[PDB]
Amino acid sequence: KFPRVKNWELGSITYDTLCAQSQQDGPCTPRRCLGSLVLPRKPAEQLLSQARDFINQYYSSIKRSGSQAHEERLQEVEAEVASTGTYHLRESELVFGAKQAWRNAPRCVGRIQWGKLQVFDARDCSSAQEMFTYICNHIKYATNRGNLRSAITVFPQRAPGRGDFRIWNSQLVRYAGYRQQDGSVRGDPANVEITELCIQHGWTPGNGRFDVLPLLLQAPDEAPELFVLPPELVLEVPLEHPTLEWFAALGLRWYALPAVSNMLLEIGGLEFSAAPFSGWYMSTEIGTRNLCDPHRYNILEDVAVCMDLDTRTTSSLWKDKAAVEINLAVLHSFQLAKVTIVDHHAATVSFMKHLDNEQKARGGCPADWAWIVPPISGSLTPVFHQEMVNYILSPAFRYQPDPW
Amino acid sequence: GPKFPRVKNWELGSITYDTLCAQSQQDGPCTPRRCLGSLVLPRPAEQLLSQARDFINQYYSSIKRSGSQAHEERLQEVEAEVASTGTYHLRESELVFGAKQAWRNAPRCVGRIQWGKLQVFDARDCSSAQEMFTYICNHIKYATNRGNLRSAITVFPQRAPGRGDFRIWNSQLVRYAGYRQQDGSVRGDPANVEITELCIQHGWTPGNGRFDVLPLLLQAPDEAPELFVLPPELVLEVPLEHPTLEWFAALGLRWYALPAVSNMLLEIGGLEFSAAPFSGWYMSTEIGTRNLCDPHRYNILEDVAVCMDLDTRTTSSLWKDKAAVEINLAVLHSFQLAKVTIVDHHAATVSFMKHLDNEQKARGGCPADWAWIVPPISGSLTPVFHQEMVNYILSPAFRYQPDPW
Ligand code: HEM
Ligand code: HEM
Ligand SMILES: Cc1cc(N)nc(CCc2cncc([C@@H](CN)Cc3cc(C)cc(N)n3)c2)c1
Ligand SMILES: Cc1cc(N)nc(CCc2cncc([C@@H](CN)Cc3cc(C)cc(N)n3)c2)c1
Ligand SMILES: C[C@H](O)[C@H](O)[C@H]1CNc2nc(N)[nH]c(=O)c2N1
Ligand SMILES: C[C@H](O)[C@H](O)[C@H]1CNc2nc(N)[nH]c(=O)c2N1
Ligand SMILES: [Zn+2]
Repeated sequence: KFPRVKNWELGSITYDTLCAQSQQDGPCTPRRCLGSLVLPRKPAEQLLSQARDFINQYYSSIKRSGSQAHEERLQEVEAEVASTGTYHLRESELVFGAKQAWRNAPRCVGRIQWGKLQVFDARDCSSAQEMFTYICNHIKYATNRGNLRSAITVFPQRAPGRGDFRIWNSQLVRYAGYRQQDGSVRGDPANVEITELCIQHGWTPGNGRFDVLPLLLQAPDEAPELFVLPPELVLEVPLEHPTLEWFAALGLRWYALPAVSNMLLEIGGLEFSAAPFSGWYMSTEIGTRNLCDPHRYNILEDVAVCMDLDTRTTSSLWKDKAAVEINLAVLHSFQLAKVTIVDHHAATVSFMKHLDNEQKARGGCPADWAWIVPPISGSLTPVFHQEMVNYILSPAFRYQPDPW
Repeated sequence: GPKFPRVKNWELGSITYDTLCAQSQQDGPCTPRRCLGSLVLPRPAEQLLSQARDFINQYYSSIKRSGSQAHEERLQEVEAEVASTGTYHLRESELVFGAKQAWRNAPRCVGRIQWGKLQVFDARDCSSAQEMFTYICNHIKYATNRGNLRSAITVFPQRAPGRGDFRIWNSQLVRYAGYRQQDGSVRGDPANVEITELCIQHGWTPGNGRFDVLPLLLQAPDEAPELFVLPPELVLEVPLEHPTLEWFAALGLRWYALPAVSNMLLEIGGLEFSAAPFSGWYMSTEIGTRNLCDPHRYNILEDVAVCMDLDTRTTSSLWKDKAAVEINLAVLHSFQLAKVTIVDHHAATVSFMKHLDNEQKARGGCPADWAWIVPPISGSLTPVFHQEMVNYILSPAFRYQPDPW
């Protein structure tokens, strides 16, 4: 049965027929739904059918479905897998696969942009030093002085014989988190472990709240190497508020570039264990999650006290009021610094447009409602009222085990 | 590790495993192929006996008499009743247990810390629409308790072979009329357009205000539904004002005190109670965010933002967020002033986290629908946003049922 998908605000219904193209199981079963879980719990013919399916997707996308080029490409893949157990993508196929992985990413609210992705082929990378150069170019390109551009850099794929290329950091730009044996964390508590790893591999730590981490880059079967990002590469935006002057005094800042660097890109059965990608932020990621999460910088209380709100009682809605102001400060500060950012209303509106384009284009769109609805003001955005079907299509971005 | 769903709280870093899902006898809408967790409504003979046996086992476990002579006698008494009549009947204490358990089992209810404190009115002797009305009036008076709200359910006779059902036609005991206007817009609550027009068709003289309390359409078996007007002093409402924005009172907004769901089917041991209205107290975001701010409900966000002089021409001013917060504060403040029970979403979710811990120990899990439990504003400011949840159907249960018309 294809799911009927209703928008409860508008009363419109669609049917998702794209989900029939899914070949991998998600975590749910008829007995229990595990849709709110963040992470999953856990042969040549199998590779060949994913390869062929991907090759088919590619030629169908260039309208050449059945051309001489198509049949001879399938024959190449076949021959290469039969001989070697693996195969290699053409650059054009890689580009198409990377865009498709993004298009297919159920957790991404920014998929309206899926077609505009700069793909850097870094599969000719042979050392951690080279990965660093490619990463530097990526940041430079993606950052573009604040006029951010979506980009992905694709490092060599996994091979049966060897260790993976990996970037140990979960993002290219992350702030350190220094633990104190009196429990507390200075900086970003989300990055305590990668901070410790960096120090342990010989990084000299700072002691600030916003110390940019170096990269730990690992070439196959080698100790990772440490590479400090040149300060000039890392665009940061100090946070101010358009009307509250004390807000500046908070000393808050955030980096411009959200660049995920720990996910696996799977295309046609091939796996790219290092393929960092970046777009631009949606303000709530910074304002709400990174700054207000209790296990992140956790600044709600501080902002609320400065706003002189009654903090002694939840029913004064001090948290909500402070959150709004902090999100406002992020938007304003990014706008002032001329750095691309999207607010959650604009982003979700674009996502609804994306759902509509995809319905027409493919008969569905995999979407993870818990991730698409923003972390504040949920029902004030259109996506809250929109039913969504979540499923895994390939090419995909997948989580993978931490390399240590 | 353990062969059950692993459930993580990402704020605290703690893990639990849900073993309760093993008790689920009924498939939800998801498959390994695709998750439908976000859909609002996804699509007997020996069957009854098997559900009845299971329910009787639950009752006897809960009174710690499982395996006992009284337990085996009850089982036999149910089999005999079914064998000769096709149906059976619940003892009063079984109904009370079953109603509380249906609440406890309700995955979309964030208010379940209260599940043990539910007043069960047994209205299974009801035999006319007039009497349903008296019972409902009684329920409302009891539950409202002049603003000190008390959870209650009234259970009308179960569905029975051949004979028609008891149905309350209204989706809640208190609802505001929604009047379709000439221009196509709605005065009042757009949610209630259909029930409003049915009330008119069945002889109600409509008002034309934004907050007209609807009459009840009560259906006794095999009879046309009958119309009953709630005496006004029975329906407690709260005019809305804001603690600092003095003009907010001038908007003339109000909401009623008692959220009383009246169109769900209570299913206990295979028996089906098609009329079993239940009521708690509000969580403030239900009023302030959903009922007042949903674009397809009262849709007041823009009016309020304009009074607050916000910049409504750009999303990036966050005018919607600022106005929603102030509306939610007005709801909390106004109910507080009026001394009508209400719980804010921070307090509700904190208590639901406690509920989860309790149920982890009591039963090894708790079915929870994340999308419904996480409040509609400020979601990640609440502890439930960071809590993974496993959603599954247990019985006894409250279930949606089709409209009687
Ligand atoms: C262009 C601007 C973009 C915006 C505004 C955006 C928005 C978002 C947001 C808000 C999330 C949730 C992030 C979180 O909660 O931590 C996300 C997740 C994601 N997006 Fe994007 N996106 C953008 C570009 C991209 C690009 C270029 C890719 C890859 C090519 C991508 C793939 C993903 C993936 C794979 C996830 C899930 C990450 C995870 O599971 O941790 N997005 N997106
Ligand atoms: C005691 C105070 C209570 C609070 C604060 C509360 C809270 C809530 C909230 C916020 C919802 C979501 C409603 C929506 O989005 O429309 C809900 C749903 C629900 N609650 Fe409660 N609850 C309470 C008492 C009760 C009682 C007494 C029962 C039944 C005995 C109940 C059973 C339900 C059910 C079945 C739903 C799902 C309704 C649906 O799907 O439409 N709860 N609860
Ligand atoms: C490309 C892009 C654009 C944009 N606007 N935002 C992003 C952010 C992606 C992201 C960054 N850190 C963390 C996450 C988290 C959950 N918030 C997902 C996650 C979970 C776990 C267990 C590990 C991990 N590395 N990542 C996601 C990426
Ligand atoms: C007992 C109780 C306490 C409390 N605080 N709140 C409630 C509210 C219940 C409720 C009130 N209106 C509407 C709903 C809607 C979805 N928001 C659920 C729903 C959807 C549909 C399609 C049908 C139906 N009967 N019910 C649920 C009930
Ligand atoms: C437990 C829950 O799934 C988890 O907190 C999710 C909820 N929704 C999210 N949505 C986004 N965009 N990012 C997140 O990290 C999360 N976290
Ligand atoms: C599409 C989506 O399931 C729908 O809008 C849900 C989301 N979460 C909800 N949560 C609650 N508590 N109540 C609701 O009516 C809804 N609506
Ligand atoms: Zn699911």
